[PDB]
Amino acid sequence: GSHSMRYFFTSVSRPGRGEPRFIAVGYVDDTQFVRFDSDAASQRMEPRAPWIEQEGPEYWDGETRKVKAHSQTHRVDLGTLRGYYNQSEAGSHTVQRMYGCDVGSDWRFLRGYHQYAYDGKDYIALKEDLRSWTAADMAAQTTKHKWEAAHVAEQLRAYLEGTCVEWLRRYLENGKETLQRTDAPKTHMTHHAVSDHEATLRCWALSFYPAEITLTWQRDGEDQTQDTELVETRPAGDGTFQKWAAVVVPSGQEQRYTCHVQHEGLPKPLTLRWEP
Amino acid sequence: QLLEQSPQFLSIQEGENLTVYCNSSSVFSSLQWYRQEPGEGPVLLVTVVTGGEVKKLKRLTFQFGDARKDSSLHITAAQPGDTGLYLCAGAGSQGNLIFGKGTKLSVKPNIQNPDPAVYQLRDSKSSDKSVCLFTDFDSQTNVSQSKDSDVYITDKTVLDMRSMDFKSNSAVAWSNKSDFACANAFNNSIIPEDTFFPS
Amino acid sequence: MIQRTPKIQVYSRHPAENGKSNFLNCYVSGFHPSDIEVDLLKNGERIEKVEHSDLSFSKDWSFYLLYYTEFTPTEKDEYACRVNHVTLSQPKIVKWDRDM
Amino acid sequence: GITQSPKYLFRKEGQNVTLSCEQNLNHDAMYWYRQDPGQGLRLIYYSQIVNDFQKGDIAEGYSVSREKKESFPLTVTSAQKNPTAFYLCASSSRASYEQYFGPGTRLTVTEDLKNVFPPEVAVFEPSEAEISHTQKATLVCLATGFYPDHVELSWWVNGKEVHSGVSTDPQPLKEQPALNDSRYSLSSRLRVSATFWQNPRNHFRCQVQFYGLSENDEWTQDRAKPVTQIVSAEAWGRAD
Amino acid sequence: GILGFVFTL
Repeated sequence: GSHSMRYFFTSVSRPGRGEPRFIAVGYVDDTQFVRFDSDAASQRMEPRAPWIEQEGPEYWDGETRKVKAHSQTHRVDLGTLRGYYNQSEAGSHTVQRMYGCDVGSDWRFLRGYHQYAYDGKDYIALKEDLRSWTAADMAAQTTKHKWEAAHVAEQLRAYLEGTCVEWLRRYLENGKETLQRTDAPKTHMTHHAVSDHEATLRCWALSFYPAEITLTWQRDGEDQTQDTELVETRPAGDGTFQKWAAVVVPSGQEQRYTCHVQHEGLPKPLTLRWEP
Repeated sequence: QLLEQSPQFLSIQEGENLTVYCNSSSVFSSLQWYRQEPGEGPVLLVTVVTGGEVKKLKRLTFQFGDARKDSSLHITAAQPGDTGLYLCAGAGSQGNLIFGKGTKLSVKPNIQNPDPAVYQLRDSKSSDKSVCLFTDFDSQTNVSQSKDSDVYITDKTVLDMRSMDFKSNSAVAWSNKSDFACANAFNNSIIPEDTFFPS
Repeated sequence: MIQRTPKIQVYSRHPAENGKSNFLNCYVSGFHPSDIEVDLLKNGERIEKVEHSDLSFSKDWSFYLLYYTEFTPTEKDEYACRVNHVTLSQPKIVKWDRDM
Repeated sequence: GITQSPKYLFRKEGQNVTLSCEQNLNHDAMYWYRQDPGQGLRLIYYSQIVNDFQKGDIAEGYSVSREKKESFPLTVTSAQKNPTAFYLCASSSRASYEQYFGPGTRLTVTEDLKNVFPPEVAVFEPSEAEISHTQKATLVCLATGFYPDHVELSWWVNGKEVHSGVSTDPQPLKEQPALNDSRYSLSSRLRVSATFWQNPRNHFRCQVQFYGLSENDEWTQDRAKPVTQIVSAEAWGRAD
Repeated sequence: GILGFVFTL
């Protein structure tokens, strides 16, 4: 099936006088493989998975050099934005940045990304054509006119369609023993009473890879979002994930309901119910 | 990334039309051309971006190849103000410009009436002391350098009398050596058989 | 300024079994700004061997982190997560519910 | 704009020297290059953003800094034993985009300050044979004996600088080619009509600006110290 | 691997 590579950058200011902090992390699908942190001792890009550790010293020195340059760019950007928005130097402010590529079953280019946020909200994004920009307001219009005149979009599109996709195919081959695996969920059901007319059923999915899943409730016909409480997919911490879906039903009809599980590790989609 | 320029050297005549080349195996997102005179800052002439685009500046016409892997620079009715080193450059992935090593162009005046001659000039504020001057020869004549470490021979330069509308090549030779004669000064080069040597 | 309170979930890595080694987790997510305090508690007292994941974010810009520690469940032991952020007036406790 | 100073610099072997580069163009990125005679550009060091720099292709024995957006100084250390060169600085609005170049600096490194010499200058009058053969008259200027080759030559007629009828050699000649710090010679020509040269009211002058020793440098030799100075020679028209 | 070129907003 399909695969992806992503980098995430966070840059935060402090009152004074106080120096700003910078963090970068990288991911192949749902597996983190590197990090950088300006507050840390090493001042190096560092490994976070065992397959990246087989890159030699030329690889490590080049990622470190490139990330320090990134970090000084976003230091300047914090002061620029407080100027565009007429703010003071007494607060704390946040810039974020994400870029990367998707590939298909064939391992060929599918989609690319490159976008920013200031204080929570969208600032400027590259569109899916990889040719034009979305500016969210008057300040970000200044950023757009500056990047159009210096031809930033053309150089970004080359990276995203070529280089980016080549790093990802290399990482998939080197990390084959773990990156290519797909783990099917181990499933079960729980039941607690609340009162005499209603009780909570809960459908459980455990130990799957990757994170992508769908869990939907039905009764006789199809979908309902009536107290259909579902929680965000969470990491188990050993490289697999977990999820639950739960509905509160009229007590007595606890046999007309069916839970549905869709995962790419499953040979066939799963339907299960509660037995008396 | 690598850019390769061809030819390395081109020497042509005033009023000729010409094209010079820049090539790669890989694609460039933006490409520039510059002109440089020796001992001077290069002057930016153009930036090109779209595959297939044409731009014109003064007597110059620039073309970007459709796949974005090459570019050409064309001069129409070349003039001695076009003489110099022409350099192509493109956006590098590590935050710089990738440069080619260049094409060095000379544009030569047309000498309508060549009058090859060697003359002797005397020092103004001195007794003794003099130079020998080879002047008025055509633009295909080669001036060699000396077999002697005791004799000094310059390369040729072009001079322009603007109000009379007239141009000429010349070289200069001199020596302290005591037998030195303008008659034998230019003996090492291939010199016109009908060169005027004043009696 | 767009601020967001954290979502909070407490659970274990593998199904809980009594006397068998395991890990206790607190997942915090969906919050903004990034400054956040998280403690895990045993019978009401701070546990002092806690680690967390590197700071990362979702498609919508909000932040997420995973705090974790090694533990052995028993019958009488009670476990919790304590969290503070700029959007909360006082810290906030969520309890570990072992059928969860 | 973007500026480098000075145009010409001169030092002894073993002396660290720092070259200037400033711009008020509002650009983020700055670059340094070295260039040898009849050769191409070679990238030394570069800087994509204030407070960060990285090495080019020939970085050994050089260093840089970038504490401010406007300025990018280059230090030539007791580098490699290759410091004599033409140095060029350039700036772009963002890294990888079109560069604008400063005017350039010539540095020459010497074995010994006793090698420094100013030019002597002489004008040679037009031959009679040329005048009757062409109805034209060529004067020749010679500047000889100078090291380093850091000079500017100009012609003056009746108090006014001329460029019409002039050609100066593009490069000097070495006097002793076998010697590392050889002295240099340079020629120029001025061509006028024969009626202009025959007017005894016409006054001609060859002027050479030389760049040499400073007030900082010692001079313990018996000959006059080779400082920055102008050296001239002249002629007046002559009737027949 | 990450981008080799950087630019200000």
